[PDB]
Amino acid sequence: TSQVRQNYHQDSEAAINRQINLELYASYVYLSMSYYFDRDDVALKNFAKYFLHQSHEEREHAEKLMKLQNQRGGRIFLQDIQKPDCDDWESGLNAMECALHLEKNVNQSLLELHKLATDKNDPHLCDFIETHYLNEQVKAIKELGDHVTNLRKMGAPESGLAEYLFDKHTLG
Amino acid sequence: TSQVRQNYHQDSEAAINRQINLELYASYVYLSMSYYFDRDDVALKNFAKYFLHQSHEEREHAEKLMKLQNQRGGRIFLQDIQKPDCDDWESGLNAMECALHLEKNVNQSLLELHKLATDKNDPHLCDFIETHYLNEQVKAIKELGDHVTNLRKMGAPESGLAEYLFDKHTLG
Amino acid sequence: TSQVRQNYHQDSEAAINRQINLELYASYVYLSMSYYFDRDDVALKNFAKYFLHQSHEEREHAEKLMKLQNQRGGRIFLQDIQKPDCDDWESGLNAMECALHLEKNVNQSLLELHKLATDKNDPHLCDFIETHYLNEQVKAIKELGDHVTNLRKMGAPESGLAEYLFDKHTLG
Amino acid sequence: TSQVRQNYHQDSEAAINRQINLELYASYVYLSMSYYFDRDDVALKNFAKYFLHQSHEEREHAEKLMKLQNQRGGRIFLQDIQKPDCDDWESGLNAMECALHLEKNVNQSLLELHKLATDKNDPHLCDFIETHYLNEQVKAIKELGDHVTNLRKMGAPESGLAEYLFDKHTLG
Amino acid sequence: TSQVRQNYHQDSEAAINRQINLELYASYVYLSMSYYFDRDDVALKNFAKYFLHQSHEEREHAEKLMKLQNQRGGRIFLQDIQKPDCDDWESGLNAMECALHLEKNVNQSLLELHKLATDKNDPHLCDFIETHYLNEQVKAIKELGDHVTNLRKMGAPESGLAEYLFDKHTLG
Amino acid sequence: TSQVRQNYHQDSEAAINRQINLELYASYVYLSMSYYFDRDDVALKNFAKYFLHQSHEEREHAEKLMKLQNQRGGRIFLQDIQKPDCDDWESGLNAMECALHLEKNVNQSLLELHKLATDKNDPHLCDFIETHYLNEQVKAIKELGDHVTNLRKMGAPESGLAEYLFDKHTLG
Repeated sequence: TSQVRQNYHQDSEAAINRQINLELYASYVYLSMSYYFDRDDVALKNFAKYFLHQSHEEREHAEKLMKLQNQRGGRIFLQDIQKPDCDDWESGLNAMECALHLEKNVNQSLLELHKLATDKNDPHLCDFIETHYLNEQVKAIKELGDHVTNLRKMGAPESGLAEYLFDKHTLG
Repeated sequence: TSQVRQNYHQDSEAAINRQINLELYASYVYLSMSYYFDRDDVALKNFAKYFLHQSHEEREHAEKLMKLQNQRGGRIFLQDIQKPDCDDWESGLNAMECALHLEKNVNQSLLELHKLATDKNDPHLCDFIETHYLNEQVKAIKELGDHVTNLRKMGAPESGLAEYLFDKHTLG
Repeated sequence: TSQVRQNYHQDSEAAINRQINLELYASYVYLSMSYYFDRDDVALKNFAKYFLHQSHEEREHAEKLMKLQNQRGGRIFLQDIQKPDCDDWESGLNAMECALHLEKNVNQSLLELHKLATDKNDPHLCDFIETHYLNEQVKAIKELGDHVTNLRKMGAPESGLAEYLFDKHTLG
Repeated sequence: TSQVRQNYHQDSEAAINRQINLELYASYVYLSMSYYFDRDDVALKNFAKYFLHQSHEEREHAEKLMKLQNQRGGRIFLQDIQKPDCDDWESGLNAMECALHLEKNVNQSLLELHKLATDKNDPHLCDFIETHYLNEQVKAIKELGDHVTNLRKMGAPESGLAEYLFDKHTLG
Repeated sequence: TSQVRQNYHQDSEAAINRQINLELYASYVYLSMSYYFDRDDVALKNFAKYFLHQSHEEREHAEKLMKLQNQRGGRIFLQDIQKPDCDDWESGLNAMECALHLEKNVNQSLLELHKLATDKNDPHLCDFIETHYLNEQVKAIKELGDHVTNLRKMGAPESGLAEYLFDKHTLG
Repeated sequence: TSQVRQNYHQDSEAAINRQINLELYASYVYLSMSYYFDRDDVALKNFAKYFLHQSHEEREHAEKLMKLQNQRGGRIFLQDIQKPDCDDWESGLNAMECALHLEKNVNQSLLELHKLATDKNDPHLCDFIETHYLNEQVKAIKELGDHVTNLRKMGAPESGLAEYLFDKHTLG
């Protein structure tokens, strides 16, 4: 047992490992989206740039948790990264939609994490999730919801002209 | 079939995809290595920083291949990222050795790739592999072989004073 | 025979001359395309600038081979520059398409030039074509394919509003 | 018929096309002369630079006429660029003499163009040739006439020393 | 056997040591020539300065192969440096001529080395020679040929005036 | 016989030629030592840097003598540079010691040279050697003697930890 562990539960340590692997998967999803728009038969250079940033930040969110797990005395245990369920992301609107579906599932895992931290009376882990992740998620779900609303009103995905300008005017 | 595909064989398009999953695997490995030294019961901050840089650079190498795939008209087909075969990396010298075994296996995959490109008479992919990857790998195999030599001559891993100073004096 | 000629085959010298005229022909073609868009009934200024640039760059590639011919001790023999097959390039999407066909035709010549050097065992003329032309050719083809995909997806050439905005947002 | 054409004759539109192709020919000859002095058995770097600049300026003159054609409502119709009559330019003097022979033939075609616009009562095309070309030619013919005088008096082409110092002291 | 050696053949390690000893021999030749022109009865400071630089660059070429050998796991085995075949370099034209004859013999050794790396399926050793040495030689052979041509047409070595202006106007 | 030779004895001239080949030998020796530590199984980058600078300096003293020889009307006659007696330099202490034995051998030669000049009554050759070589040698002998004392007292060569720190703290 670690010398720095204090009021850090076995259930809290296991759940963070599972969350580490979740962030890492989310990064592998955004990277998969990012370079689909890089294709010659897609060619939307600001969609590809938008999703390449999101994948870099999921990388960091996973790196912050593996700092936390070491900070409290727990032990990191990694798992396979499952590939994204899709290889072809259809369009820019379908891509923004599935990302919105991806950030709500990570939110749920986080609200369930914060929830275990309360049952365990772990207020630091409580305030660590509150500070670095919770508000960051709602800001992301709102941002994606704004992008999805803009594309649908502009005529996406049936109107190819609409996705072109949104790549230039909103993501540019 | 793509409109920009020219002199780009199906066997070359399949091998790049596998190589993408190989580099991403290597990135996940360094991420596992980097944060093992972040643990409170290991605590070598410049080993942890060393392998976190390598993971970002393998991330970027895989990102450079997905660009090429789209450049030549190919189609990216991703796969699961298998976890590293180890959760505990023992010591600092056992970590530099396992990265030296890693880079020589990726080098092999790049030579076999540079072969197939010669056989399919694809001298661009040949010159792509030569320019961005082959010499980068030899520079990495040589740098890891330099550290393992220094660590062993200092008394690693049995002497805890050795990996401390090497952390400070070479990796710092 | 020149004093500096070493390991430079007669067939290699002839094919370099044939590659010089082919570069100058492509320069002429981009010169035709450019001022077609300068016409008062076409009036797409950025399409006319984008193709002016590509003409000078073919002018510069042709000069780089003329420098090479004098380096290895060869002799430059010039030939007529045939006029481009078309005097009217229809639209902006037709023009981009014709450029994609052109650049793939030059690449084929460059790949057939690399094979001849490989047979002749001319490893410098090999690494010359590898370094200065092959990667450049793949980068131009990909860019003309990105454009054709965008113009097509915006409704070109049937929608005049699409070519206008692509003149402004992408090429501007 | 164009919407901008006004007081622009069919005989003047055709004559500008024939002038475009003559400038472009004068560009191909200076390019031909340029890299003849790049040859290892010639090796006169300032001659090669001198004639390379002349090649670019002919290129730019033909551009300006292609601009003019589109400005007045005409239509550009390109022809083959016939190769230079010589592949070997003998000496630095013979290259200056033949360049002087070239500019007077182009001058003749320009006066003949000026002349045709007069009978057409096309005063804008008259002043265009006057302002951009006619005085440019006379300065070029005179400077070319100055170099042929100097080279002849120094002892060219029978004294190779003479062509070397001119290449270093005048052209440098 | 070394811990970093991988796909590095015995014959290629032996050929590099023979190459190293050849580059160090070229350095001694340029150093010999350099201070010949420093002699009070020759007194060409810029010829002395030109060949001293070439002497420092051959040294650095030898240094880079000694770095390559250690990078790949091979070992450096050194041999005697044989003195130049000449102590008196006659004149400025005879020095540029024999330097030209030296660089084509070093060139051949490089092409025979690239030749060996390909039979062994060593693409890294291939591109290492390609990138650092092959194109550097062809430029040097062409430059030296340019000096040999310029000296001959000026009247060297029979005209002592000619070697003096070259010393000033080209090498200075 | 030279026009600028005055009070320069044939026995002095022959000795300078022998001293030139002795310095170049010393530069070759430091060239061997320096890339020994560059090896992946030695890997002391500062030991390698220390001896590379010593090789360039011995290269330079040999150039100052070649300048001297031409000044006094002497004629440089070069000889084969013998290879160093050893290809492997064992350790970092063994390399410092062998450098101390070399320098004292070069010193002995210079003292025998200063002597011979006094007997031929050449005070300028005396003051030359006095100024540029004698005081330099004693300083290098003392510096090398300081490095050998430190390494011995720190436990070299048996303690690999010693050679590493002295590589960092003294040579770094």
